[PDB]
Amino acid sequence: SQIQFTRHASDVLLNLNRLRSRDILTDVVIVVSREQFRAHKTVLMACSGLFYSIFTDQLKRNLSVINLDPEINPEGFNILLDFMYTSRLNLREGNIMAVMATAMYLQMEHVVDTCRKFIKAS
Amino acid sequence: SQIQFTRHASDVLLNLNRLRSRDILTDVVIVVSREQFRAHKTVLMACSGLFYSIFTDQLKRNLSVINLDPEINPEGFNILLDFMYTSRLNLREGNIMAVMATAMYLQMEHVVDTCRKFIKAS
Ligand SMILES: C[C@H]1COCCN1c1cc(NC(=O)Cn2cc(-c3cc(Cl)c(O)c(C(N)=O)c3)c3c(=O)n(C)cnc32)c(Cl)cn1
Ligand SMILES: C[C@H]1COCCN1c1cc(NC(=O)Cn2cc(-c3cc(Cl)c(O)c(C(N)=O)c3)c3c(=O)n(C)cnc32)c(Cl)cn1
Repeated sequence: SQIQFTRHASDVLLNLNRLRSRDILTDVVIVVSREQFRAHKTVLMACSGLFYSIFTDQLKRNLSVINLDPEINPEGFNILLDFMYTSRLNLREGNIMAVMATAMYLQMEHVVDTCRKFIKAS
Repeated sequence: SQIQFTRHASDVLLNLNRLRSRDILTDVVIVVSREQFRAHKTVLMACSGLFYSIFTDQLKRNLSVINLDPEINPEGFNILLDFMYTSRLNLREGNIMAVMATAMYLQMEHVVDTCRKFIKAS
């Protein structure tokens, strides 16, 4: 019976992306081959089965650096990190295979399914 | 021209609330009179002008305990902390004045405006 604010979740994510853009309270650096990406672990956990499984473990929760599998494409990861913070996915014919593979690795099922839909329409 | 996921922002907030419920990566305790509330600073910053102004300051950014003004009602704060993590506001005749006052203090303008609308309809 509570009052529903339709734009609050979107507004919160926009503010989290703004915080990431200014490196404010970022607590992890994700290393993908020769590239690095700072992020908030909470957002990563909220968006990825891989990161959720990592940081819910007390063994790994305080890690400040995570090195991804060497085969992961940095642009593919960048596209998915942007998606986590914006709800928008930059899928193109030139990046679909890399994004889909990276989404599988990050355990983002709805993204992978969407990639399968993009392939089906192309 | 990116693909839009209409439910991702909502889903992310739900996962952040789930993380708060298990005290996973909470980094601040908010003390309100005789009560304490653990939260994520990033979410607080994303939702409150007060908390944004606090944690964007390097002087205060690493504070693990924030004591609110003694006049703040703990239930009023609890209602607003729940709103930050769910987009749902539990406004009732028995709590409107306390919630509105607390929202003013936390600098949550759209909430305050909504409280003014609740008063106007009551
Ligand atoms: C365990 C659940 C259920 O019971 C209550 C607790 N609860 C929970 C889960 C949390 N994190 C994740 O689920 C991590 N996680 C996020 C996505 C995810 C999320 C969003 Cl929002 C998306 O948009 C997309 C997408 N478009 O692919 C994907 C995702 C996933 O897909 N797979 C296959 C596996 N793990 C995933 C947390 Cl942090 C707290 N509680
Ligand atoms: C400075 C802005 C603009 O330029 C780019 C950077 N940018 C920004 C702002 C951030 N945080 C806040 O705005 C903190 N903040 C959140 C709300 C807020 C947010 C949501 Cl989502 C709500 O639903 C409601 C509500 N219902 O009352 C209120 C709010 C507010 O109301 N007032 C009056 C003052 N400060 C507020 C961050 Cl973290 C990063 N960047």
